[PDB]
Amino acid sequence: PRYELALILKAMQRPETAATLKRTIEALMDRGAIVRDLENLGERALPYRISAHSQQHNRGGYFLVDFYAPTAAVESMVEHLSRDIDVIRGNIVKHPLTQELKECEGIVPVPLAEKLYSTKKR
Amino acid sequence: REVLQLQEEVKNFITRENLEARVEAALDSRKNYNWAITREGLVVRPQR
Amino acid sequence: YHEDRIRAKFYSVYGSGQRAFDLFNPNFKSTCQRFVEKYTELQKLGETDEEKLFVETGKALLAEGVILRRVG
Amino acid sequence: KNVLKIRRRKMNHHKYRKLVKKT
Amino acid sequence: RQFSYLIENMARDCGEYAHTRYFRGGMLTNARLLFGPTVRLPDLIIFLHTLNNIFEPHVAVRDAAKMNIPTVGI
Amino acid sequence: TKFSIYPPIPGEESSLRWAGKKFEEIPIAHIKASHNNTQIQVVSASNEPLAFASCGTEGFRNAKKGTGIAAQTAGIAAAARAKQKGVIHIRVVVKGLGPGRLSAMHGLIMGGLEVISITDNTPIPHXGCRPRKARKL
Amino acid sequence: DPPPSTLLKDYQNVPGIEKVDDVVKRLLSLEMANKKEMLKIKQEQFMKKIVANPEDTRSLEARIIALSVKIRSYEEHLEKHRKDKAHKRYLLMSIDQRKKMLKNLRNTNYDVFEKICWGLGIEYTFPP
Amino acid sequence: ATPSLRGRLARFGNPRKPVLKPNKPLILANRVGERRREKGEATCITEMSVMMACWKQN
Amino acid sequence: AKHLKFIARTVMVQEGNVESAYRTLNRILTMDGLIEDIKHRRYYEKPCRRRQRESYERCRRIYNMEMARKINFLMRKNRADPWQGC
Amino acid sequence: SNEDLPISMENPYKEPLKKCILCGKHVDYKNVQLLSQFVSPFTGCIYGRHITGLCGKKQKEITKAIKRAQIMGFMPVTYKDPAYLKDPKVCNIRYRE
RNA sequence: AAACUCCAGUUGACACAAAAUAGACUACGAAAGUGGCUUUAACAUAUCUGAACACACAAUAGCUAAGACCCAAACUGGGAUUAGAUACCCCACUAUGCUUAGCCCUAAACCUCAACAGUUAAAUCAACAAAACUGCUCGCCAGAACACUACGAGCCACAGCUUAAAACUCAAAG
Ligand code: FES
Ligand SMILES: [K+]
Ligand SMILES: [K+]
Ligand SMILES: [Mg+2]
Ligand SMILES: [Mg+2]
Ligand SMILES: [Mg+2]
Ligand SMILES: [Mg+2]
Ligand SMILES: [Mg+2]
Ligand SMILES: [Mg+2]
Ligand SMILES: [Mg+2]
Ligand SMILES: [Mg+2]
Ligand SMILES: [Mg+2]
Ligand SMILES: [Mg+2]
Ligand SMILES: [Mg+2]
Ligand SMILES: [Mg+2]
Ligand SMILES: [Mg+2]
Ligand SMILES: [Mg+2]
Ligand SMILES: [Mg+2]
Ligand SMILES: [Mg+2]
Repeated sequence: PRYELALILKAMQRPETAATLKRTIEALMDRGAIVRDLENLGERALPYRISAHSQQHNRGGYFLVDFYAPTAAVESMVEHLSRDIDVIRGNIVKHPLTQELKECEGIVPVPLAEKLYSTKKR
Repeated sequence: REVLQLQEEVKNFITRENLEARVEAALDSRKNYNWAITREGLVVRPQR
Repeated sequence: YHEDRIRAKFYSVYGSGQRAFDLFNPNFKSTCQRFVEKYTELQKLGETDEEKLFVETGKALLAEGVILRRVG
Repeated sequence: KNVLKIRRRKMNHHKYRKLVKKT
Repeated sequence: RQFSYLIENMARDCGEYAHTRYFRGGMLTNARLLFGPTVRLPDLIIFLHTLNNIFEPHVAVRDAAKMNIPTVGI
Repeated sequence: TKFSIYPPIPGEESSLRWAGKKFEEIPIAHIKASHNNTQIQVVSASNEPLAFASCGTEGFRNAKKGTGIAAQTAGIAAAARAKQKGVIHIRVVVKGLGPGRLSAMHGLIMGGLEVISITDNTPIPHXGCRPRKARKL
Repeated sequence: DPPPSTLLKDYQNVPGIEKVDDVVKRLLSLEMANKKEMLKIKQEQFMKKIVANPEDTRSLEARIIALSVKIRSYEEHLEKHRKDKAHKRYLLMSIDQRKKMLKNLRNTNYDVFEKICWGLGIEYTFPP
Repeated sequence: ATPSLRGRLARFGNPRKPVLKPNKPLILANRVGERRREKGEATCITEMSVMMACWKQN
Repeated sequence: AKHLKFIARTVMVQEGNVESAYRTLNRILTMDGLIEDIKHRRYYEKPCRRRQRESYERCRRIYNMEMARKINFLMRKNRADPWQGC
Repeated sequence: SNEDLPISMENPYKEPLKKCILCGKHVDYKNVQLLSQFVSPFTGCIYGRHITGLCGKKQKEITKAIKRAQIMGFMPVTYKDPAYLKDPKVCNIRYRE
């Protein structure tokens, strides 16, 4: 089914970032994934210092890969991303747009619970 | 209707032929998912 | 009552009338009551659309000199 | 409720485990 | 207590009796001790308000029934 | 400008200066307020030790270290040694809820140092090591 | 199991899906779906083969077929997850519920009961 | 808003396990608690320590 | 350890008013639950004892919040006696 | 008979059900700006529904999104990102009084 | 007091341990249980009832084998207290809590309130507790103590578990 790879990349120059992005997309395709879109969220300071592959990273390039892969591909891709030294953090989730929000009428008021205790005179 | 919609989207899907071109286009572009909500329930998109 | 549907719509569109309700007078008619009466009179004419009938009711009151300031 | 019924059983069981250990 | 003055006047005007004050325990069921052995109890009790000041039935409603006195009540 | 309780962000540009020094350059006074002792170390903004004083180093022994007056005495001692090395403004970082949590800062002020900010850094595990068993008192 | 290229049960009968792009076909195939989608096709195949009316799912026969597909899925899960006690309970309960269904079917309709046993390869054993 | 009491207590209708186990019935009393005296604290500790400190010096 | 220092639980002193700053900081930690959490973390509270306390603290909130709602509802009637003498 | 007798209707004056500010809006873990609005500026603690004012469904969604964003390298844990300190206040909590 | 000073504070690197806030929510599961994040698989039954033993599960403790070491900690040692202190307080450190593979099958395993269906009418109803009842079915109980015992039998259990009496004694126990 449809997935989303939130790939935080190392702070590199454009040629190395392009090579890393292509390499990662090629790995997805090799595992049977139909890559749909690639989004650049920009390079920003990490929320906290992340130590990956014996390197301390304070900045990273946030990218998103929208793709369709078979369920078995996910585990294999996770293993590939772990071995890539240019990837700071990589997570695969079920694509959020596939999940449909149920229509909400609004907040229904709940009345005070009654008849909790008998009406005997204490 | 869903098959028809899907048949149109697949035209824009990344392929090995266009992979390099799509990677360069992504590097140039910027996508923002951040927006704020007011007390009135109105979305305040970012101004940047 | 059947007219409560009219009163609810009127109160939503225009709000509480500027004229203050005098509950001491048994025959006191409010702006909303006047609207209900005109609305009912136009229902006897044979208008079948509430929205059209509601619009026509307001126009008749405006012609009679009633002040109808909508919430907007 | 008080625990007087439990207390009788508590002493019986303790003495039993002590007797079994000894013998 | 908003109508204690009104009710006490109405009773005096029609030549009857009013009890708008705190109802002491035993006014009806222990009257012969409180008032005297030859005291005559009311023949009718009209409750203009049947609830006391804690929103519970006025004690005299129960006591009137004990003494077999008919009661009118709003 | 309205006073901002929020500290100036190191990256952004701020106009707030203390003796011509930015918030990121003010020396730090690390206070460890334990249940039985208070330890104060004044370090520079580059982590160079400048002064150290505890209730133990001021001559209080056993239960007398776990008192406000003992922590206040340590604060004054640390300020004196820090003021000799050129410290005026300090960023206080207190750790722990001991008896000398507030008294230690009063001592630092009584010693001639100016506190520009107070940070609480008491360690709170988010789930961590299981603490010692409850006491039967 | 059904081939992975098999189209999903929902999209198998939409007109013109035989002529869509190959990418669209595999996106709508079993390969790109979860395990539950393949189970639906399994049930469909059994319903058509054994049941007189595939559309009727409330018959005692359709319920047996549906339960047998579930039973097989639990056995496959338990093969990978041997110490999953929750699923082991679900399998044994499901087996006991199919035995009760089969007993009722044997008592009511023997001719159809025999066809269920043949198609689903179920051997009816009498309780101890 | 007051937290809900629907399904919180162990009752015949309630199928789930009890969320709450009040040791007293959850019923408002006709009284409130009495005013509590403040815990006494030693005063003028700082001023005493300045005078005593000077005594040591002099 | 990993996060940037001097951002969390940091309060700036206004006009050298350290007392007001400490009271503010202490109020922020109390409202968030850090002060009360630290005190409970000194000794390990066993699961059964933690469940018994949460149940107690929850029943106390419900009762205290309902008593307060009645006090504010009846405070209107603290007026002077209008029918004095009746 | 008589036409003035009350008739049976659903309350016409009944007001519409209230809605939380986030009702009908997708909550995303990538939308860190929105998520930051529901955490404490000083400690980063997630605010309860009594403070945030969200409905039970949206309170759960916000919580799960924060926890996800915080561990995936999108959101800080121990404090609120200073960049989002000037966003609209939507939480009923006062720290200075 | 002992202990520690190969100690303590700042900073950096840094788990086979445990999972603040959310949670004032009351959800999931047959129960036991389940509250960090992601993904995969996945939550029986179109009438109901239906096992101390058949079948499958079952907190914590414990057993067997192989690993892990932050912290906690039976036992043990030291310090203190005390008439004594085999405890309560302080310190140190084991088994054990963790993982893998097999056992063991117990709990105030109690929300001490069985499953399913239905009712709020009347005498509501000993007391207290969490108002009083109807239909139907299975399970269980008939003074206290002996007795979570003896014997027999079964069990990977061998200081064990399950089932479970009698004699003598009492006029109470509850
Ligand atoms: S009230 Fe609609 S989702 Fe919150
Ligand atoms: K956690
Ligand atoms: K219990
Ligand atoms: Mg005995
Ligand atoms: Mg009790
Ligand atoms: Mg010594
Ligand atoms: Mg909590
Ligand atoms: Mg059954
Ligand atoms: Mg039996
Ligand atoms: Mg077990
Ligand atoms: Mg073990
Ligand atoms: Mg230890
Ligand atoms: Mg060990
Ligand atoms: Mg339990
Ligand atoms: Mg029981
Ligand atoms: Mg049963
Ligand atoms: Mg036992
Ligand atoms: Mg035995
Ligand atoms: Mg034997």
